[PDB]
Amino acid sequence: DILMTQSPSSMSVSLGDTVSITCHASQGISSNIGWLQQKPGKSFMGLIYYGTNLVDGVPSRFSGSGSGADYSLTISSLDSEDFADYYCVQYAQLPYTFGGGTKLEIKRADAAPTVSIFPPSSEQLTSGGASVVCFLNNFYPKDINVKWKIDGSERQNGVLNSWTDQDSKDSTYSMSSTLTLTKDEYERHNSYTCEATHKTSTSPIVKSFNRNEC
Amino acid sequence: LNLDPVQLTFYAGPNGSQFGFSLDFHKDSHGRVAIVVGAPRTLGPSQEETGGVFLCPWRAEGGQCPSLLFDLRDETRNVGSQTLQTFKARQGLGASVVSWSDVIVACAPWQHWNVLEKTEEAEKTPVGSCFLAQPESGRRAEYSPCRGNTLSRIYVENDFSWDKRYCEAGFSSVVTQAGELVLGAPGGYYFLGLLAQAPVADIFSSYRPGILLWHVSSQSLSFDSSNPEYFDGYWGYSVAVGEFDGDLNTTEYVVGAPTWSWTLGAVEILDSYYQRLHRLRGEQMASYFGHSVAVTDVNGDGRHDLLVGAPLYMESRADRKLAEVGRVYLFLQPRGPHALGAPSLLLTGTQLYGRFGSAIAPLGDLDRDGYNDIAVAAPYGGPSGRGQVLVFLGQSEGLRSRPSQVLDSPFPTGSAFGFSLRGAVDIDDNGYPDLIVGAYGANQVAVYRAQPVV
Amino acid sequence: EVQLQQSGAELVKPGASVKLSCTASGFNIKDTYVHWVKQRPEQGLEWIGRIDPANGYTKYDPKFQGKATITADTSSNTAYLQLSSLTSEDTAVYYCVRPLYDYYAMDYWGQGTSVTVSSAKTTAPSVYPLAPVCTGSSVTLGCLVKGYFPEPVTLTWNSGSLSSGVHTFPAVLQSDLYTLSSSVTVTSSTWPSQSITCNVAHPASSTKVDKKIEPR
Amino acid sequence: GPNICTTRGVSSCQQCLAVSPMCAWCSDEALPLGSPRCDLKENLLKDNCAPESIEFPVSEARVLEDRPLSDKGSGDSSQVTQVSPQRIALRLRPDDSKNFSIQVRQVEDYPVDIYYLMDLSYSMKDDLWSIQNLGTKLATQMRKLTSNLRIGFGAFVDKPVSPYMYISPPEALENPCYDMKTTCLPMFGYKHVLTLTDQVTRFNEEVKKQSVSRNRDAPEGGFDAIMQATVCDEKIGWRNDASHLLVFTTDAKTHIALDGRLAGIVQPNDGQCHVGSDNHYSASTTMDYPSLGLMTEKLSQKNINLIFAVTENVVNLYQNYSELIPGTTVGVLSMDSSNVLQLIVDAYGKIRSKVELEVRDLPEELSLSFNATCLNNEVIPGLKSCMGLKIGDTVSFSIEAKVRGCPQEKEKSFTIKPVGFKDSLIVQVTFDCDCACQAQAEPNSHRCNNGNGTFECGVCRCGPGW
Ligand SMILES: *[C@@H]1O[C@H](CO)[C@@H](O[C@@H]2O[C@H](CO)[C@@H](O[C@@H]3O[C@H](CO[C@H]4O[C@H](CO)[C@@H](O)[C@H](O)[C@@H]4O)[C@@H](O)[C@H](O[C@H]4O[C@H](CO)[C@@H](O)[C@H](O)[C@@H]4O)[C@@H]3O)[C@H](O)[C@H]2NC(C)=O)[C@H](O)[C@H]1NC(C)=O
Ligand SMILES: N=C(N)c1ccc(C(=O)N[C@@H](Cc2ccc(O)cc2)C(=O)N2CCC(OCC(=O)O)CC2)cc1
Ligand SMILES: *[C@@H]1O[C@H](CO)[C@@H](O[C@@H]2O[C@H](CO)[C@@H](O)[C@H](O)[C@H]2NC(C)=O)[C@H](O)[C@H]1NC(C)=O
Ligand SMILES: *[C@@H]1O[C@H](CO)[C@@H](O)[C@H](O)[C@H]1NC(C)=O
Ligand SMILES: [Ca+2]
Ligand SMILES: [Ca+2]
Ligand SMILES: [Ca+2]
Ligand SMILES: [Ca+2]
Ligand SMILES: [Ca+2]
Ligand SMILES: [Ca+2]
Ligand SMILES: [Cl-]
Ligand SMILES: [Mg+2]
Repeated sequence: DILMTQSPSSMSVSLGDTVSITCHASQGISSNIGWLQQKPGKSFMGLIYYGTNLVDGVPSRFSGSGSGADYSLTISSLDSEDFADYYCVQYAQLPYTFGGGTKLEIKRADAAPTVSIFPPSSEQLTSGGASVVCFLNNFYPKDINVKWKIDGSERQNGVLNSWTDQDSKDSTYSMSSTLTLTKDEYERHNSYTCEATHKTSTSPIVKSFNRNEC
Repeated sequence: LNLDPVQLTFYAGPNGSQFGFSLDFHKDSHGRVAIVVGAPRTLGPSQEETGGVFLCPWRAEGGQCPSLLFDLRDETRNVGSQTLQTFKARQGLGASVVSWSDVIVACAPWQHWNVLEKTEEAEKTPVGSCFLAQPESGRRAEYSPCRGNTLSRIYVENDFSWDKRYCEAGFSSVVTQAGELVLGAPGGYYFLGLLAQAPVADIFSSYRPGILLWHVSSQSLSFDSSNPEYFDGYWGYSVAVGEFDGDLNTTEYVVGAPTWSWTLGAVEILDSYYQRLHRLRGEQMASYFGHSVAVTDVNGDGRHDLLVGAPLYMESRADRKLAEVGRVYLFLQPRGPHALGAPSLLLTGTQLYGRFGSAIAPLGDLDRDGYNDIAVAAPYGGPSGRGQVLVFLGQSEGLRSRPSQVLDSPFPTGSAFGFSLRGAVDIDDNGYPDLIVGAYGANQVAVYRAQPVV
Repeated sequence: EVQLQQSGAELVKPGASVKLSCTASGFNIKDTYVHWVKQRPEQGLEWIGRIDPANGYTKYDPKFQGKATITADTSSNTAYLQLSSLTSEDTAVYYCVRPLYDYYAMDYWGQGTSVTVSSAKTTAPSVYPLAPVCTGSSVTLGCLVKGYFPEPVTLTWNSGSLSSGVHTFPAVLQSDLYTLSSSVTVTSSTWPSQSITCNVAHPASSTKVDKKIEPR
Repeated sequence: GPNICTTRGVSSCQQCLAVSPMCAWCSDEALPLGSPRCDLKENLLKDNCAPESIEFPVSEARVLEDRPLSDKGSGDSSQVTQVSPQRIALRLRPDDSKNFSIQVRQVEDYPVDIYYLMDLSYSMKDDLWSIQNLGTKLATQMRKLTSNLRIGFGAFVDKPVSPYMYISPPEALENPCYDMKTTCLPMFGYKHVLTLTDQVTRFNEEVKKQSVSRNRDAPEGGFDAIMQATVCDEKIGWRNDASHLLVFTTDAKTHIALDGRLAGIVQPNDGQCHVGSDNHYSASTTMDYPSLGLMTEKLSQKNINLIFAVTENVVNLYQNYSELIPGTTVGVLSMDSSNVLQLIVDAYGKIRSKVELEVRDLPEELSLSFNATCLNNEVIPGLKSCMGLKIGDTVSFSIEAKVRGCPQEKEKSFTIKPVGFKDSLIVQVTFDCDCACQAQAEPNSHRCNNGNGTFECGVCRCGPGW
C-alpha cells in the first residue's frame, strides 16, 4: 500500500494567517490526491480533487499544489470556520489510503491550569469502590502531564483521563483525571496527590489531601 | 432562385486536409458572422493526420483562414491502479462542426481509447470525442460520453450489453436553442447506435484537463436494445432537432438510422427522454434512407416539416432496369396531435451515381416570398459528374417539384461539391440568407450570396 | 442537490451482524462509484471498498476481506455495507463517499453512521457528589457519572440555571461501561451559601437522578 | 377510283411514296394532263404507264448470315451457334413495317466457369472442412452436363481496419484469436487463391491449406470481394465463351455502400481492379464498399451470374437483394456448406432455364413487337422471354419492325441478343424513301419556267433558293 505521511500533526495559528499543510507519499502519485475538511463533531467536506481543482462551493482562499509525491494545501487568510481537521487522500492506487490528519487550533497566550482534587464520596465508598478525581481546567498550550502519587510514590495502574476540545470562549483546554481504587486498597494508604506538569512552570503544580485528615 | 452563381467566394485549406468536410455559420458575441470549417485530415504536430478546425472571417475575396487550436497530444493518466490513454492519430477532428451562441463544437469521431490494468485491457476502440471552444475567451472543454474503464473480459461475460466502446461520438451533432448538445454515435451498443445529450454549460463547468474520465451528471444517453431490427443500424448517423409534439416547452429529436432493419433504413422522432413518437421506414433496401435529415417548415403553417435523404435510391426505368440516382422525401406535419403520414412529395435524382439527397440544407426564406426553402446536394451529379446543388422553393402545399435554381460545381472532378451544406444565415448583412457549400475533395468552401429577386 | 442520507446509529453484540444503508437523494446512485470509509480516533481513516451500483461489481481493501460486504439496490436508490462477526475493533463511524466529477475522487460524504459493539447490558449510572477539601477566592465543585451503558447522558447544574464557567468532559469506556465527570466554578461567596445540584438524565434506562453537593 | 394516293395531290415522286406504302409513281413522258402519276401500281399499268418508269419499292427482309444452331457446345474455338439467323438485311419504305424471325437455343455441353468466393470469418471454420473434396465431387457431377469445367477459389472477411479489426494488444494483430485458445490468420479483406483451372485437385489442395480469420462486427465485406472477382478478368481467369458462375457463400449480413464511413472511409468505389501480384485487394482500407447499382453494372458487363448461397437466417435478406440485382440466383446453404454441391448444380439449371431477348441501338423511329414460341409451339403475343427451359431446348420469336415516317439517315443497324448470350442477331436496316429517278435530274431545265426549276421523274420542281 501507499503511505500518506501528513504533516504537521497540528498547528496553532490565528485568524488572517496563511498556513500550509503538507502530505508526502511513499511513491509518485501524479496529482491523484484529494483534500478533506471535517468540522468538529460533523461529517466531511471535499476541498480539492486531482491536486489543484476546487470542489464546487469551496472558497478560493483554499488552494492545492504539488507534484510527484509531495503536495500542499494552503489557506490564505484564515477564517473562523477554517479551524477544523484536514486529511489528504490518494487514489493513484487501490486501496485508497488517507493521511494521519491535521488539526488547526487557535493561538493565544499561555495559561496555567487550575488544579482541584476531590476525595471519594460517602455514597461511593459505601458501595465498595473509591475514586479520587483531579480536575485541570483552563490552560494553554494543550500539552500537559498528570502524575498520581499515593503516599509519595507514583501510581500508573487504574487511571482514566479525559480532555475537552479548545473552548469556544477563551481558547483554553481542560482535563479530568480519575484514579479508581477498591475501598479496601484506598484505606491502606493516607496521602493522595495529582501532579501537573505544564510549560507555564518549571515546578509541577501540586494538590493533595490526606485521608481521615481535613 | 436568387443565389448569385457569378461572383463566388472561395476559402481554401491545406492540401489533403479535406477542408470543407463539415461547416457551419458562427456568430460572435457581437453578432458578427464567420464560417467554421472542419478539416478531418489536417496534419498534427507529429506530421500525422489528426484533423483540424478553421474559423474564417467573412471576406468577399475569401482566402486562407486561421486555425482554431485544440490539444492534439495523446494523453495518459495512471489512477485507480489503471492506465487511461487517448489516441488522437487519425481521429478525424473536424468531421463535424456545429455552432451555438458564441461556442463552437468540433468532434473527432475516430479518436481511440483504451484502459490498461496489469495484463488486461478495455480494448483500443474508437469512442470518439468532441472539443468545445469559446473563441473570443479562449476557453476550452471536452466531452467524451462513451469512454469507460470496464475491462474486456466483463463485456464478454455479459454478452456485450451496454458496450459503448465503438461509439464514434460526434459522427453527427446538433445543438438545441436552449443550449443542449446532442451527439450521434452510430457505433453505440455494438453498432446499434446511441444518442448522447448534455448542456453546453454543464460540459464546460464539469471539465478539467487531465482527468480523462469524469462525470457530466446532467447528461442523458439513449438505451440499448435486444430487438434485431436495430442491429447494425447506425442509429445516429444523422441527427436534428425540431418541434413535433405541439408542446412548445419540449424539444424533439430526429435520428437517422440508414441501415435499420437489415438495411431497410429508418428515421425516428423522439422526445428528449428518447421515447419514440414516430418512425419513418425506408422505401428501398440499401438506399441509405436516413443518411441525412433536416427540419424546417416549408409550407408556412408554423409546423416544422421533415425531409429525408436516400442518396442511393435506385429509380425504376425502362426494361425492368434500376438506376442509382438518389431521392429526397418530404413529410408535412399535420395539425395537432397526429402521425406523420405518407410522403407529401418525392424528389428523385437524374444523374447516375449522382447521390441526390446526400445533404439537405434549410435555406430559410431565400426569395422572401413567405415560405421557407431548401437546397439538396448531388455531390456527383450534373452532366459531367462534378456535382450539383439544387434549390427548391416552398409553397402552400409544401415544396415545388422542380428546382428554381441549380448550382454547378466550380471545382475539378472528385471534389464532392455539396457533401456538406449550410444555409439560412445572412453573412453579408444584405437582408437575404446565404449558402456555404463544402468540397472536401478540393479542400475548399464556396460561399453563394443571395441577391434581390431579378 | 447531492445528499447522502445514511441509516441511524447501530448498537450490536460481538459475533452478530449489521447492515448499513446509504440512500441517494437528488441523483441516481447508478451514476458513480460508491465507497465506504471507516473512521476511528486513533487509527484514523481507512478505506473499506467500493461498488459500482450500475453492475454490482466491488473492490475491497484486503484488510477488510471477509468482514465487509458492499451491495446496492438501484430500485430504492440505496447502497449497503454489511459487517459480520463483529468485534471491539469494529467500533467506529462509517461513511459512504462518491466523487463529484473525477471518476476516482472522494468528494461527497454522508453524515456518518455510528456503530458500537458491546456485550454490556442496559445499566443505569451512579451519581456521586464531589465537594472539595478543607480557602481562596474561587471554589470548584464536581459530579461523577460511573458505570452506565449505553451512551449518552445529559448533565446540567441546577437544571440549566448555572451554565457559565462549567466543564463537562467526554465519556470514557471503562470495561464495557462508560464514565463521565463535570466540574463547575463559582465564587467563594456563592457556596455553600447557594444550593448547587447535579442533574443527570439517562434516557436509555429512563432515569433522572440528582445529587446536591454537600461540603465536608 | 380516287384513292389517298391521288386525292391528296402530290408534287413529286418522293412525296408520293411517303403517302402510303401502297402508292407508286409513274415517271413517263406520255401521260395525260388530267391523269395522275401517283396511283396504285395496278391503276398505273392500267393507264399505259411504261413498266420501267414505275417507282414502287416493296418492304422486304432477306437473311445474310444463317449458320445452323449447334447441337453440342463442346469442341470448337467458340465456333458455336446459339442464335439463328445471325444477320439479316431489313428494308422499309416510309410508314411501312416488316416482320422477321429469330431462333435461340440453350446449347448442350457448353463450357462452364465456377469461381468459389467464400466467407472465411470465424463462423465458417466448420464450412472449410466439409468442402475439402468439393473440387473433385463437383467435377463428377458437372461432367454430366459439360466437358469443359474450370473452377477457382477466393476468400474474404472484412475491411482490415478499426473498428472492424481488433487492433490491441499487438498480439491480436498477428492472431485475432489470441484471447481465445486458438490461432487464426491475420485479418484480410479479399484474397484471390486459385485462378480458374480444369485441374480440380488444385481446388482441393488449395482449400485444405486455407484457414479462417476473425473480426468484430457481424456484417462482412463480401460485396468488396464480388466487385474484385468481377472486374479482375485476367487474375480470376473467366473465359470469353463460358457460363460464368460466381458462388457467394456466407452466414451473415453484408456491409453496403456508405458503411465505410465508420472506418473513416468516404471515397466512393471506383469499380476498377485493385488486386496485384500479392493477390490481395489493396484498396480495402481506402475505398468504400460498392453499391448495388455499381455491382449490377459490372456483373452485366462481364456476364457474371451471381449466386447467393447463404444460410436460412439470412436467406430473406439476400432474396431481397437479388430482386435489386436482376439475374441473381439464391439458394439455401447449410450451416457447414455440406449441401453446397447440389446448390451449385441446381443454380446452373435455373440460370440456363430462361431466354430473355434484349434490344441494343434501336433507332428512335423504329418500334418493335414480339410473339414468343416457348415450350411446345404455343404463340404468346407481346412476349420476348421464355422460361422453364432445359439444356438443349430451342425457342423462337416473331419480330415486327414498324418505322414512323422516314428518317434523315438512310442506313442504321441494331442488335437482338438474348441476355447473357455471346451470339446475337444483327439487323441491317435500310430506309427506302427515294426514287431511282431522283439520281438523274436536270438542274436548271429549260422546260421548267425558263430554267427557274429542276426536272426529275417527269415533273418540274422549283430549284434551290426559291
Ligand atoms: C424482404 O422483403 C420482404 C418483402 O417486402 C419483407 O417482408 C415484408 O415485411 C414487411 C415489414 O415487416 C411486411 O409489412 C407488413 O404487412 C402486413 C400486411 O401484409 C399482409 O399481406 C402480404 C401480401 O403480400 C403478406 O405477404 C403478409 O404476410 C401479410 O399477410 C401489415 O399488416 C403490417 O402492418 C403493420 O406494420 C407496419 C410497419 O411495417 C405498420 O405501419 C402497420 O400499422 C402495422 O402495424 C406490415 O405493413 C410485409 O407484409 C412483408 N411482406 C412479405 C411478402 O412477407 C421482408 O421483411 C424482407 N426481409 C429482409 C430481411 O429484408
Ligand atoms: N447491443 C446489442 N443488442 C448487440 C450486442 C452485440 C452484438 C454482436 O454482434 N455480438 C458479437 C459477439 C461476438 C461473437 C464472437 C466473437 O468471436 C466475438 C464477438 C456477435 O455475435 N458477432 C457475430 C459473429 C462474429 O464472429 C466473428 C467473425 O465472424 O469473424 C462477430 C460478431 C449485436 C447486438
Ligand atoms: C403476333 O400475334 C398477333 C395475334 O395475337 C398478330 O396480330 C394479328 O395479326 C393479324 C395479321 O393479319 C391481324 O389480322 C389481326 O388483326 C392481329 N390481331 C391483333 C392485332 O390483335 C400479330 O401480327 C403477330 N405479330 C408478330 C410479330 O408475330
Ligand atoms: C411474317 O409472318 C408471316 C406469317 O404471319 C410469315 O409467313 C413470314 O415468313 C414472316 N416474315 C418473315 C421474313 O419470316
Ligand atoms: Ca415539443
Ligand atoms: Ca409545415
Ligand atoms: Ca421562399
Ligand atoms: Ca446575404
Ligand atoms: Ca459454420
Ligand atoms: Ca464484419
Ligand atoms: Cl477556385
Ligand atoms: Mg463472420
